[PDB]
Amino acid sequence: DDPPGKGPILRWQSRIVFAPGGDAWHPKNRKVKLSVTVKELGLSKHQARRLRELVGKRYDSGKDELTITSERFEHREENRKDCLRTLYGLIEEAAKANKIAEDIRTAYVKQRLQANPAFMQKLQAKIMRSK
Amino acid sequence: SLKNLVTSAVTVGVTEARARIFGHMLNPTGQRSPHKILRKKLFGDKV
Amino acid sequence: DDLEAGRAKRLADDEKTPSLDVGPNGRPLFTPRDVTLSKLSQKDIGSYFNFDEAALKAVLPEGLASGIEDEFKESWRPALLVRKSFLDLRDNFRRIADPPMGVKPKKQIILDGPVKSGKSIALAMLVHWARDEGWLVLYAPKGRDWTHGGYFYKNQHTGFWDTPLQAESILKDFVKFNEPRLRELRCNVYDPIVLGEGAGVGYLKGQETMPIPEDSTLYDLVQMGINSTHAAVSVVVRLRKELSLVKDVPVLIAIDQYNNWFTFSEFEEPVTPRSCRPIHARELTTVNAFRSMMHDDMMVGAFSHSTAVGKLRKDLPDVPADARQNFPRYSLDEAEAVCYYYLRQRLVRREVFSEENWKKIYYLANGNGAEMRWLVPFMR
Amino acid sequence: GRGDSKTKKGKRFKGSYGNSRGKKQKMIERIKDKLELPRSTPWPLPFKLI
Amino acid sequence: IRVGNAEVPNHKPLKTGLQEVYGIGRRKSHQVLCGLGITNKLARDLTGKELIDLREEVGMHQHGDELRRRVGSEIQRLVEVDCYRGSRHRHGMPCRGQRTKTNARTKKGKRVAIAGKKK
Amino acid sequence: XXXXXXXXXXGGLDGEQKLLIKKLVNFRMKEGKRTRVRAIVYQTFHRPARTERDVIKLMVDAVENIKPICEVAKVGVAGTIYDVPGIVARDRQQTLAIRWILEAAFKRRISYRISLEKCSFAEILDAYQKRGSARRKRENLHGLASTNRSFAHFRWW
Amino acid sequence: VPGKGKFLVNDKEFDVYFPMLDHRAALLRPLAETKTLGSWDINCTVTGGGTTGQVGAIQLGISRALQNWEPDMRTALRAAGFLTRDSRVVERKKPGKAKARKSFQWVKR
Amino acid sequence: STSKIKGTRICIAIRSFDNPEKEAWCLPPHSRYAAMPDTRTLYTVLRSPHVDKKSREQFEMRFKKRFLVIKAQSHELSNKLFWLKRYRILGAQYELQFHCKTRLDMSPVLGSK
Amino acid sequence: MSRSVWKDPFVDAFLMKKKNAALNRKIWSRRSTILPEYVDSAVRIYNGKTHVRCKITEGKVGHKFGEFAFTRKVKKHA
RNA sequence: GCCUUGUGUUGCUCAGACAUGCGCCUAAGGAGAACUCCGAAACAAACAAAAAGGUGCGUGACGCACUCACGAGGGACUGCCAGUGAUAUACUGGAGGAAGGUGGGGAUGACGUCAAGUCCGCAUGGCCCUUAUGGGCUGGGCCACACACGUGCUACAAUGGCAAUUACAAUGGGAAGCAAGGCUGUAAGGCGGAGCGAAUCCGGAAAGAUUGCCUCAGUUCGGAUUGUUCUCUGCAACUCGGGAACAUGAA
Ligand SMILES: Nc1ncnc2c1ncn2[C@@H]1O[C@H](COP(=O)(O)OP(=O)(O)OP(=O)(O)O)[C@@H](O)[C@H]1O
Ligand SMILES: [K+]
Ligand SMILES: [Mg+2]
Ligand SMILES: [Mg+2]
Ligand SMILES: [Mg+2]
Ligand SMILES: [Mg+2]
Ligand SMILES: [Mg+2]
Ligand SMILES: [Mg+2]
Ligand SMILES: [Mg+2]
Ligand SMILES: [Mg+2]
Ligand SMILES: [Mg+2]
Ligand SMILES: [Mg+2]
Ligand SMILES: [Mg+2]
Ligand SMILES: [Mg+2]
Ligand SMILES: [Mg+2]
Ligand SMILES: [Mg+2]
Ligand SMILES: [Mg+2]
Ligand SMILES: [Mg+2]
Ligand SMILES: [Mg+2]
Repeated sequence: DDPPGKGPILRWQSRIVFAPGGDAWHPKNRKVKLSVTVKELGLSKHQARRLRELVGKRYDSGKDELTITSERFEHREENRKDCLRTLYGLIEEAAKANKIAEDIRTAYVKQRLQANPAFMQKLQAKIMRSK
Repeated sequence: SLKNLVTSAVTVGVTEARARIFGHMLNPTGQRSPHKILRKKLFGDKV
Repeated sequence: DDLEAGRAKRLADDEKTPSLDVGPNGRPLFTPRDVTLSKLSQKDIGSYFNFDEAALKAVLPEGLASGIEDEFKESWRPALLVRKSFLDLRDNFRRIADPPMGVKPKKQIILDGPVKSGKSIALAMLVHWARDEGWLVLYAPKGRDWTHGGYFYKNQHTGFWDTPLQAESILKDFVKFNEPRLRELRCNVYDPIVLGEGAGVGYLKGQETMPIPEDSTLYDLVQMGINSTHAAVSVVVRLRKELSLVKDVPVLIAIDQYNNWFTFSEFEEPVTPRSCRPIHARELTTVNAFRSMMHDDMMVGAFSHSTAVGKLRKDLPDVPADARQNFPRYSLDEAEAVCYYYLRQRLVRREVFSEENWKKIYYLANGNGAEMRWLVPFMR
Repeated sequence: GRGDSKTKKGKRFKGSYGNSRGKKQKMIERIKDKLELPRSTPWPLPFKLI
Repeated sequence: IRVGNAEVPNHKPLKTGLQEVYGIGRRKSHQVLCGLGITNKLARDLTGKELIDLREEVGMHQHGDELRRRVGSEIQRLVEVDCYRGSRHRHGMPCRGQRTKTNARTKKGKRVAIAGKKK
Repeated sequence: XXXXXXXXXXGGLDGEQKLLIKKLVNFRMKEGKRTRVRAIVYQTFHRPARTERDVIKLMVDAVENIKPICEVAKVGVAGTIYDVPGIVARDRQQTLAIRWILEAAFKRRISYRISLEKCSFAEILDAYQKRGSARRKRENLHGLASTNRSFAHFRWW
Repeated sequence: VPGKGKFLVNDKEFDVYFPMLDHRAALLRPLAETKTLGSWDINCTVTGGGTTGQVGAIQLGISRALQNWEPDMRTALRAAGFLTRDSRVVERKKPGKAKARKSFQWVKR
Repeated sequence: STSKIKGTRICIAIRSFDNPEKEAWCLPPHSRYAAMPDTRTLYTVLRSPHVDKKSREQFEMRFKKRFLVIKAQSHELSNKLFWLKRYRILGAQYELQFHCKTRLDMSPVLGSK
Repeated sequence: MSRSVWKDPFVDAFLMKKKNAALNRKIWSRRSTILPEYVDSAVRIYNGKTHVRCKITEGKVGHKFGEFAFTRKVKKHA
């Protein structure tokens, strides 16, 4: 059964090694993984394509699973926070694709409207009236 | 067509943004760099 | 070498009496002599079409296929099996040629299938039928020769590569049979032929373009390409261009070993003073003229697995997506007919033949023609 | 010639690579150039090889 | 034919015949023939245009008696500077760290120098 | 049964013929490489298989023509070497005949420099007609056996 | 499965998987011994080993499946020995020796 | 059912030199049980302190692993962790794997949609 | 860059700070490269037992110091 | 090596079914007669999902039938039949079975002999050295070379050498680490890092088969020796390291 409240659901993985002898530090301690479903974020298709390009192989298509793993920090909570910051940065950068889509669509539309004898006379008359 | 332009211009600018998000080191010209020898542990104490 | 004397003696004695020409369930083994290839019926499936060797060489002067020659040297008789797969292909191209007064026929057909199933023999029988219909048939029995052997020079205008020896052998094999029709036909473009580098003799000095006369025929063009080694490549390209504008007779282009044009060629180009780079088959001029199936003409391209071409894509470039056809292996009745044919041709002994014996050989060879042919003398 | 260091057998005996033997990159580049693909196509190929 | 400074046999194929030139081996022959645009042909079937192209293509590499003279001159300058390698070259000893206790017979000679007259 | 799986599936052979085929394949195999010699043996069988006949019965006849019945052995009595004759068993006859066939075929291969299938079929066909190098080897062995027939009763086996 | 003659090895045709005629002959021998050629549709998945090892494994599997289909052909298959698992495997290498049984060259004097 | 437990759970990986099944009483209660392949490491030493090259003795080191699955809901994970921190398994080292799910806050990124 | 070798040649530290005037003395550093600023000078190179006297010329530039001071005596058997 | 029984994730998931994700190649505009129509457009688009057809790579749900992994067991004992024999011990054949007579292989090594080997692994009785036979650094040597012997590697080729295509393993190793994809260099190399402390992630098995070249040559056999140009590890490759490129081509 899923968590409380509402929103997209994350999945965490974390390790604790219980070594004997009174020395506690083990290299497997500091690795944290987080998994998310891409389609639950509700991004647009172009935003999803930019996300996939920005991600590479951390995205698995059969499950729609985006998994981020952090080992670069010395403590488990630090790697967890790094994973969440990376997820927020990925969503923020992936959302930008709509503006580029709108800009190049308007560029194509305006290229189509420049080469038209019907529209150019009306545009020139309207800019001649106001000079 | 419009389809190839819309499918190709949305994936641009990712090269520096990915390095900024993930903290990677970017070397576009492939010179010899000390990053590969500073990314390894300090095995002095162990010894 | 008196081994074959007894077999030849008994074979010469066996033609004196016609009660031995019986096949599976006693049906007569061969076609009636009054039947030609254009009038083959459903009821002829499972029989053997007799030929003449000199007449077959006359109809196909470009060279007999390796499968046909291998079957002939071991059966000792110019005969071929009539199958359903050839009949349906013939009906396809007859429907394409002239519609009769739910099966949409296809203009461009690629023959893929299991190794040693008879694609070369089927394409050769189709070319024989079309030339009996008197069409304009361009037959390439060895597509490996177009990319292997000879000189290679870079074209200074297009960037592609010129192969003059193969460019003149294509024209020679075309006009060895298609001379009297090319005397009739006329060219539809009169632009000058731009000259190219010759086969080891370099660029012609003084002559840059050969002008086309007003009353020039396709025969005049091809004879110009044969006689001048500085013009063969451009004449081959031009000939490909006028093969699509002819309206008098139907035109068919049949290529064997069609898969060799989708891989590397023999030639290599130096791209660095300490390195070399291989050249794809698409970068040849004579391959580039003929490879694309994006047109309106009747093209057949039969792959070959005997040549070690390797793996290709399922969606090949510059061809329609539905152009690929499967050429199936032998079935039970085809194997029964070929086993009784080898019994008639005395490739096996009369005292060891049985239903179980030929079924065992067929099930081992999995319907492979060459493996069945090589296995059946060991039938005991 | 397993002792000839300029041949593929000799390079395999020495446990090294060169023009004669070549790494996995050479097979990948050659198979990309064979099937008419851009060199930036990710390996393995997203097609069906028949 | 007289290409470089050596005789190329007329009856042999060109790829194996061109290796007769000093300074041309198995791979430079392939590079030269690929530069000329020729796969392989007999050396007596060569046209004069291909002969002058072959001469100008072979002339792009150091080859022949000048290469022999260069190699001899630098072996001589090592002796004249008299480093360790020059001393080994003058004494006819192996100069690339190889053992001389048992197995230096290519630089030294046959075991016809025999016995050594005592145990 | 591992040798000649094709001729075992297309069955109808006895133990003696199976043994003959296995021996003819395996005697010249080096370094465990069976494919080339099995292809050579199959095509040598196929050369008269396309022209009627029973090629395996031809092989049985050819080997029977070169089986030797008596051989010699070197026995030391009081310091001098004698050459004692003895009787050859049924397996050793077969092995000696097939070894002589393959030896003569390979010497003919070196002498004429032609295809090995041609050499093997040439020697087997000539051995079918009671002549050849293998038959001369058999008669030479019988000559050495019949020259020293007085020195039997020196036999130890 | 009872069928018409299909035979698949790892989703490929067996003519493709075993291009040698002798491997196919060894694979079709158990069917030809119990006289059931042309009655079966066989799908197998093979792995490990080399080529003759894979052929032997598929042959033993076919023989055991035939016996499971109908147990009265056991007397047919046991004479050809298609139900005996071959126990011969690669013997280990012993220390002080070059191979399993080959020793180093001995020096006496 | 016998399908895989996917959700909020604990997984214990136990590594040992001996079989953990020898002393089964010290294992925690669990829903599922499975075993991994054993791993061996080979040592070959000379027997003599001097030249007896052909006489060797061969020792090995063998590693064994076992995998335990515990189903647990979200409220009792912090209750179970206190006891799981204090276990005593005989001749073993254990590995605590935690599978839990939280939710995503969308408010500071919803402006970019 | 027009450099053919990406790495500097090796010269020892007591040469790197004095250069030429540390070049008329006994040296023990056989592993130092002969620099083009070292020409026309006399050194005594240690060979394990003695100091071989060597005058640096044009022909020794680029080699090592120890290439010209031999360690093993050339032997003549009886 | 064969068969039961229990446990099934990082392993298996065959057939027969249910649902799904992602990427491609086409051509495709809303409303009242069986959503069709007769309604709107100027110009090609397929846009917030939905809307067609060929496809490629997968995943989940159900399972763990099957392979495999692990724990515990079974099974082979001359047990049964016939003969030879001295009714014993045995020997020779057969049946059944996965396996037949010690089923294959390993581990296991008696009393003592060689005054066998080790005081330079270690511990030790006796003698000996003590501004030295003790301790430190740099440099050299253990890599020398008229010769002799031992152990190995590569070959003298056609049952072969080379190029292109195409198949099939097991044991192991990985944090001072293994490093997918991609860029750069003819190449060894260089940049950068998807995953992994590892049934989870990480390294084209070769002989083999198909096609072609070579045609008995001191050779397209064989790669010693040598020159030039570089590269990796390291404070440092002269004596004295590994590797690459091109050339030289002994016996
Ligand atoms: N209709 C037929 N009549 C006689 N023989 C046939 C026929 N079909 C196939 N065969 C036999 O099959 C053998 C191989 O035929 P073919 O050379 O056409 O193979 P393929 O299908 O072209 O495949 P590939 O070109 O890859 O070998 C021939 O030797 C021939 O004996
Ligand atoms: K030395
Ligand atoms: Mg063909
Ligand atoms: Mg060689
Ligand atoms: Mg590259
Ligand atoms: Mg790579
Ligand atoms: Mg083992
Ligand atoms: Mg079970
Ligand atoms: Mg028994
Ligand atoms: Mg015991
Ligand atoms: Mg003593
Ligand atoms: Mg001592
Ligand atoms: Mg030894
Ligand atoms: Mg990483
Ligand atoms: Mg491990
Ligand atoms: Mg091979
Ligand atoms: Mg071959
Ligand atoms: Mg040579
Ligand atoms: Mg160096």
